[PDB]
Amino acid sequence: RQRDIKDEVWDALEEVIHGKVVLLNRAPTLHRLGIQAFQPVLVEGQSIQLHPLVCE
Amino acid sequence: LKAPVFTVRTQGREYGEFVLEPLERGFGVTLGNPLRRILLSSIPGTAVTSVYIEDVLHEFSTIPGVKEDVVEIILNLKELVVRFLNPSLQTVTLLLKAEGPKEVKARDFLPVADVEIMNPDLHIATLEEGGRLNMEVRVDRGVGYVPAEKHGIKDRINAIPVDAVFSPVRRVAFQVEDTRLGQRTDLDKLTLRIWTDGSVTPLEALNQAVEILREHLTYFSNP
Amino acid sequence: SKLKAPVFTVRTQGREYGEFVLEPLERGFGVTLGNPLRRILLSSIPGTAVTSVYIEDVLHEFSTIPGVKEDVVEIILNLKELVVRFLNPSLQTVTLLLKAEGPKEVKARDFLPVADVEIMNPDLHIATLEEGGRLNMEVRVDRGVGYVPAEKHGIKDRINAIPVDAVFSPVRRVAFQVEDTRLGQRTDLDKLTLRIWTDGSVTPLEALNQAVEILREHLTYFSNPQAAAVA
Amino acid sequence: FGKRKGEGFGVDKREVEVLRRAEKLGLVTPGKTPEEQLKELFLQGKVVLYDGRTGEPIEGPIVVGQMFIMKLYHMVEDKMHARSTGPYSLITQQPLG
Amino acid sequence: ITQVRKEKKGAGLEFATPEEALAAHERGEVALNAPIKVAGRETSVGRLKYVFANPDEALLAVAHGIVDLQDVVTVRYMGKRLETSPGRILFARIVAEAVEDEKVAWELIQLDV
Amino acid sequence: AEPGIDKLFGMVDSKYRLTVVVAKRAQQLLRHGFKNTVLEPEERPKMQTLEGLFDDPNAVTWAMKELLTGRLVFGENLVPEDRLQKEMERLYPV
Amino acid sequence: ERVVRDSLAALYAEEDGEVAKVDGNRIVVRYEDGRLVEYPLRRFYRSNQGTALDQRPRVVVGQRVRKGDLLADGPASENGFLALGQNVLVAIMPFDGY
Amino acid sequence: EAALRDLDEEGVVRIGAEVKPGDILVGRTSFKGESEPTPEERLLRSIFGEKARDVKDTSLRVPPGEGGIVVRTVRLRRGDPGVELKPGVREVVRVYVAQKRKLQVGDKLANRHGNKGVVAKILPVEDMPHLPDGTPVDVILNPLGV
RNA sequence: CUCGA
DNA sequence: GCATCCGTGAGTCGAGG
Ligand SMILES: [Mg+2]
Ligand SMILES: [Mg+2]
Repeated sequence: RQRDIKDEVWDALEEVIHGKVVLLNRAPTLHRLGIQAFQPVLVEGQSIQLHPLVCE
Repeated sequence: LKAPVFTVRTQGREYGEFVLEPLERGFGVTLGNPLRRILLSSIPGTAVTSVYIEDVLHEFSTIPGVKEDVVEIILNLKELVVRFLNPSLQTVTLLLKAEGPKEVKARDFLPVADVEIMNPDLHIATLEEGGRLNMEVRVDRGVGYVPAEKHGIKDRINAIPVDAVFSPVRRVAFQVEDTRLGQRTDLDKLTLRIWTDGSVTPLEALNQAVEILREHLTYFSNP
Repeated sequence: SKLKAPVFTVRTQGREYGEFVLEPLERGFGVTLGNPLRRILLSSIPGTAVTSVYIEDVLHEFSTIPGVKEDVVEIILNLKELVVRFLNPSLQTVTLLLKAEGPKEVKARDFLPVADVEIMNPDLHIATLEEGGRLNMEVRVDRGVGYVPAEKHGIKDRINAIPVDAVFSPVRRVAFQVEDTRLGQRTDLDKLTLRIWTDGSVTPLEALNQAVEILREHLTYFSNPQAAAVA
Repeated sequence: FGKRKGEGFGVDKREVEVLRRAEKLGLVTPGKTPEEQLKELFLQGKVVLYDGRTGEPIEGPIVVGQMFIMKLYHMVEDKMHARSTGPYSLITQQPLG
Repeated sequence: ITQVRKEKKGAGLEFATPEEALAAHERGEVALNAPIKVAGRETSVGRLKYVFANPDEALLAVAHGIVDLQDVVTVRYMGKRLETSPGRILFARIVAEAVEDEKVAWELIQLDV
Repeated sequence: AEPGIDKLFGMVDSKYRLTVVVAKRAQQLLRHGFKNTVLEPEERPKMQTLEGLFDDPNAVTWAMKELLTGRLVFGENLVPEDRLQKEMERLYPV
Repeated sequence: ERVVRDSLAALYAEEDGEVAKVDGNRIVVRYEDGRLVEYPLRRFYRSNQGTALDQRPRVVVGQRVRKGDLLADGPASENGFLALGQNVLVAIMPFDGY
Repeated sequence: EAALRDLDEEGVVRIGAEVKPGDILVGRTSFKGESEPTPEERLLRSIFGEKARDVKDTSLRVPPGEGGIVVRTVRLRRGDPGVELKPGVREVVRVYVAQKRKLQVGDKLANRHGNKGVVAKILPVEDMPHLPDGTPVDVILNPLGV
């Protein structure tokens, strides 16, 4: 339940992701760089933030 | 919102990084910009404003017996870091006479009461066998940056007006990064970097800057 | 050669508009002073705002009221424009009551008077009531700062109350002019003019003063340094 | 602008700076008054704009105006989705889509 | 920030002494960045009028509005008397500080473009 | 980029060998609760909590940093697998 | 205007007449024939795509209306004009990579 | 009672209730499949001394990322006037949930000339470029898109 | 199938 | 040594329904 979720679990989440990476993928995956690994920074909002230099 | 912690990191008397976090959304640049403007224009320093050299008519002349031209010597004089120990003093004239095979440093300048040269190892010119250098340099107290043809000062006819680099602060750079406190998400973290010449320390420069600003704030008092 | 304290001029038109001149200032200080004040004036000045709304026989925002032309969403949109001034500094919250009926164009004037509470825009339209149309509201107005969405504060006095987006800022607009001036033989000096538009809840001068105070207080924060524990 | 000149304000220093830059850009004719040049820019659809963070003007005049913009049905609220574990398919035993 | 101004007001006038060039510029007869010929060598007013001892001074001048980033000027950088804009010096410094190697950074970039 | 990635790539004949070493080392650390680390107390990777600096929970970070010291040995057929397991269990029990 | 009209979004006066009643739910119009016509207003209805379908009354009590005059604005309609969005003040410039 | 707070007497969420992901919209119970309790369940049952209930929770809940205000309910029951559902169906319940969506980062905007883009940043007013008269702009479009 | 990249 | 009939491929992901 979303209303049961308290602040501390977010801090815990921050410790969970520390140093870890996720894979970002955009279709169509035309070459290997259509998948890349990134160290995630948690943000408010529902959009993923992608670095400009990797767009190309 | 809890008061931010002010953190300092210095490297001698020349460089300092200043961090202020956390700040309410937007206050990072609200504080950073004015301070940067003040630090570059209003911090009291000293600078070479005028130069006289014997047997030299104008700035684009050349000196017999000296490897550098007049331009190069003037450039070196721009990098001279002179400190006034007595707050009363407004201006000094520094004399320098040397000849023969010698490399003139800032050390060579004839000492004056309550006038400290922070960089005595600074190169001024090299003279050759029979080379003679006789010069008088005017040093004034002021702020900011004043081009040669804007103060245009001359004690004599062949005195060369010099771009006055008063500002003891060489460079200011600041950055604002997003930061969080618990679940306060849009907070600011101000990081200020300050380069000085050594006459005034980065921390001293900042403290003067915030004092100048604080004082200007009191001007909204008596209509 | 060091420029000293400049003249500070104040011009005002009612409680809504104000001009504040400072001259002469050293070159570049018009911006140095002008902009931080503008940033604080637009963002950090405490004010008042409708934070909650209860309407009788209305269960939620997505409703219509018999005999009322406007839907509840539109009514709340109108109430977001209500400007309320508190005379007492201690007063944090007020519940305005509106009881209306019959054929009439309800204005903000129709709220029942409350001690130490003044409506700065009494001609503000709220709803158009028809023959047989009835409207009984309780609006909660709070002190606050900045922009607080209904989703964030969730303020509800009673079960069927509707949280309202709160724009607390009493400052409507801020501009500043930097004009060329001179004193004695000095040229390129700055004349700074702050132009402030408020809603009347607080005067431009009050806003300027607490903005200055906020900035000064922030300048205080450089007072106690600390060694970096990074090394 | 006439409103401004009526309210008792002259041309701004920053505006003068931008006008110098604009003269360099060949956007305004050199020799004219600040008002005439600002008018030329405005006729090109451009105005002086101040950076809200610094209060310093953008070094060039900027195209500013009203535009009709729509919000499309593609809202991120309807698109954000994540899964740790969840239902699997009957035959393949692979996660559902 | 790395493009330089090219001006037409000066339009290739000949001058004997640089003071005459500065004079003409002061009159409003020669643009700061217009290609002229003082003595025999080709140059411009800006390269004579503003001669900075180091990048810091030039950028300080930029901050004070003395010159713009695109103005062609004389700056002393790494023991060299360079005729370039403050903007290209700024780019050079951006690279240099990014890579933490002033020498290599100087070798890598193409300054005159 | 990962700190010292160029040196790490310089340490191996194939980048994939680097990955294998880092991964196996990470597993060794996780299996023995980091008690088998070759890092001195001041070299320990840290993570900023709400309280303060604590040990970095990420064993791959640890592994790479250890690899940068030169205190690790890698190669094929250094020791029978079960012998390695038993010796590490003896020195650092689970 | 033709788009709004032909899509049957908005409500229009059938003939000349006088507006008798105005409500968030309904508009009653008295036409020249003397007949009272009541137009119920669709309020907060759900379309196929979940967007809101509702009609807002754009007349007031006692208002004199001619044939084909606007009675209620449908969704995406501002006084009978197709209203697919918002008129905003824009600046055309780069901004810090955002 | 916390989880059942906004449910009416019949087990349907009330009009006007704000529902969030996880919240129940319609309560429903289903008789469990023929349970052969594993020995663990038997022992645990003995420890806590509570009979396992005959029915289980099969309620309609708000899916992740959804929710808002309940605005309408519809209930169709078998054995009632005008109502006949598909064979075996005792009753059908529908709940309508309205939300007011503010523009957010990631929402798609467009003009009539084919210029389109998602909102990447929402700036506070003091950060916006502004006219000399103090008027901030609303939207900043990149010239490179032209 | 229709829509999106 | 050469035309004729048959079988088979024809981008990705995602969304709605
Ligand atoms: Mg922030
Ligand atoms: Mg010069």
